[PDB]
Amino acid sequence: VPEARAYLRILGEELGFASLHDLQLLGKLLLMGARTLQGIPQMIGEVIRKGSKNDFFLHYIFMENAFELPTGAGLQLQISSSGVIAPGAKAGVKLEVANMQAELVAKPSVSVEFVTNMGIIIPDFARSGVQMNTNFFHESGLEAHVALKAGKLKFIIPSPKRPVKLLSGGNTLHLVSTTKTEVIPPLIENRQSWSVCKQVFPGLNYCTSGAYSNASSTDSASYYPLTGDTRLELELRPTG
Amino acid sequence: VCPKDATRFKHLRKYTYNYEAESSSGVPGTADSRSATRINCKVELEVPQLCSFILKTSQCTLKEVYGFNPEGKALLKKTKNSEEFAAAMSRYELKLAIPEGKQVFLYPEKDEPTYILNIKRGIISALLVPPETEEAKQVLFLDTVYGNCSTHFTVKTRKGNVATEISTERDLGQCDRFKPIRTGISPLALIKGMTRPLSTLISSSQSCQYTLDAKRKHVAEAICKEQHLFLPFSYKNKYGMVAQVTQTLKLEDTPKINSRFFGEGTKKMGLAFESTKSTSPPKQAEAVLKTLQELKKLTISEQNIQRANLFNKLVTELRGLSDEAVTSLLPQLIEVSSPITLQALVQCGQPQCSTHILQWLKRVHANPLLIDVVTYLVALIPEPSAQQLREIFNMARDQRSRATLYALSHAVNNYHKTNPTGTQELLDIANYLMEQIQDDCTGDEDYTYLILRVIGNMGQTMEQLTPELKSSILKCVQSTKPSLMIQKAAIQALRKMEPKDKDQEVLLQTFLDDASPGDKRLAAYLMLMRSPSQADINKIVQILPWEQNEQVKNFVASHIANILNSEELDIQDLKKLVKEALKESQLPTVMDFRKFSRNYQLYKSVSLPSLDPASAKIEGNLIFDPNNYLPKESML
Repeated sequence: VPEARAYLRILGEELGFASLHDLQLLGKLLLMGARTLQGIPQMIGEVIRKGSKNDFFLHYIFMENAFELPTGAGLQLQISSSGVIAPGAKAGVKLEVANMQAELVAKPSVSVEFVTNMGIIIPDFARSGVQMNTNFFHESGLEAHVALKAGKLKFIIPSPKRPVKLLSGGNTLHLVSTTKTEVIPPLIENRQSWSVCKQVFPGLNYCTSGAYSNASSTDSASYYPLTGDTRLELELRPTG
Repeated sequence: VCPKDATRFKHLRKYTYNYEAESSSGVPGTADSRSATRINCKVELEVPQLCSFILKTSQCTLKEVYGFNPEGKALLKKTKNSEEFAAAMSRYELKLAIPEGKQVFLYPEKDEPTYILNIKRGIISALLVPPETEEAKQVLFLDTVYGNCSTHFTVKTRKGNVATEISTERDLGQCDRFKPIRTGISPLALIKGMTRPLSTLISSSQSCQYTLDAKRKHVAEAICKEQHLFLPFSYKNKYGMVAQVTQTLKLEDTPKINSRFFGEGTKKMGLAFESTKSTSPPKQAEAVLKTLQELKKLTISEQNIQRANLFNKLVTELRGLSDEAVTSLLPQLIEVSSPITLQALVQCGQPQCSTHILQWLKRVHANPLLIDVVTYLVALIPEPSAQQLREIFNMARDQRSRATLYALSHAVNNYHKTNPTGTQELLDIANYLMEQIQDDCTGDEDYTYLILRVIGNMGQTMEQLTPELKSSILKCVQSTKPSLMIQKAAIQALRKMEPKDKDQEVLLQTFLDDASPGDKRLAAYLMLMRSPSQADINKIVQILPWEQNEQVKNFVASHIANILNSEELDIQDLKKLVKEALKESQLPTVMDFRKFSRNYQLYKSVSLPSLDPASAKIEGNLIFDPNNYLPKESML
């Protein structure tokens, strides 16, 4: 059997070669690719019959800037800031065979997150910093469950027992020590926490809430949008 | 040179100081709430000679504010490392000598850690006391751990010609090291170069409060404070963030010592700053895992509020971590999760994450074509590291494909051109190829041929480290056990192995051998022409009219005619030796080109204005047999 093979060198160094044996490898890999392909539809049919959940969450950095400088004692004054989006979604519809019971979930969510991290690092030893923190989260998904039993159809819509909320700007500060992560508790003086709800539906109520501390006259402290875990939110409270 | 103006001390003394510093990070508005840490140390300044300083310290206890008190007080406790922290300075002694009082030079011993180095530097900068001058405004270039700084000098209280209370005040925006240190950045965030306004958004300045004495020029008390203010995202540009760093030094005792000796170590170090990596104990990385556990919980918890926060904090801790620990723990992250691992790797601005992409690929068990493609595309990345070399070694041993091994050769070439230092990993690879080749060069045909080609690529490093592979290739050359393809591979191996004398002798041996095959002898002749000798060329000349395979003789005669035909630098140098060898010998006349091996060449020399004449060389080898009608072998 004649054997022929071709190789190529650029500047002396090579980049591969071709031969009849390479052709046989190509044929066998094409065969194996076909054999992998052929069983795929059965596998996906099986998995959809068994039912599962799928999640698509891209916590993508849109703004990052990090840095640190030396200190007069020789410590690591770390400072950075970040703004991130994580536009994910939760889906996955389970199918019950010979039961005709469908369970449907699809709840996309949007989240604008921003942090500034400040403080000191003691390298390999410890750390002491402060965290300015702002969240802006919204979500809108629907729940339904269709079941068929003895020709008795039903469309079951489960209600999220939590107040499904649409507008939220959360502004919070944190102290995260070497082995701990703590929230800075809000001021209790002039603790203005109000909630106004409207009876739009006999099961759901349209609520707007504002929780803050009225420390404007307080010195060494910023205004109402700051100086506390300020919480101005829009929700829908199920009546229970 | 030790000027008397800077004599802020006394020879043959042991000043016992207490260094206590409090670091607090937080806000005064919310009842002055801030994370606070206390450090304490017993420093033993030892000054037997002017401008000769000897430093032993210990009793370094650190505590942290975990709770506060309703009266505003706080609570401190020991950590798990302050004891081991003590081990840092329970062992190390510092010597230093400072000429004219500004050439800060130290003598470290046993590779003192960089953080220890910089902490000592900060202590010294707190301990540096300017020479006396009768001027209320004395600004100059003073070296600190933060660089040359334009620091003034104003005496608040001077008794006669001797100052007692001195306030060393200075603004931090004026030193050399004002640039933000280049830190790990996510390459995916396209925000670049916006640091300047933020640096403007930063304010900080230092003031030290020094108490002296006109008896021994000794320092009784030192009070130093640093205050940064962060302006933006508050209101009326006054309620922003505040940072205080307060340190104090009390002179406790100064016994007389008697030692007329100052030792110096092997290192003569200035008051610069060196690169220091964000370092963290690996143990906390374990919480990382349970942190991902939270994520595992959260999807069932169906909560998305507090997710990006942990993501960033976790990758932050990551950039506080190391390499080998991460490669140890990564299989755990793989078995527990995968898309999250993708997120972390892609949102990682560290070389180690790219390094670990390779384990990711080999643990997902991806398609061989794709892994070889990525192998190539990362193989072109410059500045190789031993780690990358180790992963590529692993996946070469696991797959043993073509593109992988080519990437091995090229990356090793890159590191060889990059780092002249040849380490153990090169030896490991050389041993692996020793066990791959044995000594008879037996085994597969394509596999072993590829082995021979890659070692032909790496022969330079092979010779520079391990000539035993050279012995193996030579003994395989002077062996008939393998096929002709193996012999030709051995011949092409010597491309950048620079055959000086022994390989030339072996080639002449296997060429003048009449039993050697025609193709083998043609290859030996073609490659012997690289750097032959007048003796070898002459002997080949006399043997030519007597060798078999008249097609080989015609090929050689055509080659010599081509050599004598062209005129250049090296070809004329070779023609000189050819004429020196053509004294008592002749060559057969070439006939035909369709049935015998033929050699053709062409040269194009072009003259550039004020540059070197570029020469392009084209070669053609048309090997023919008396029973063929088409070119059986044609290498161009």
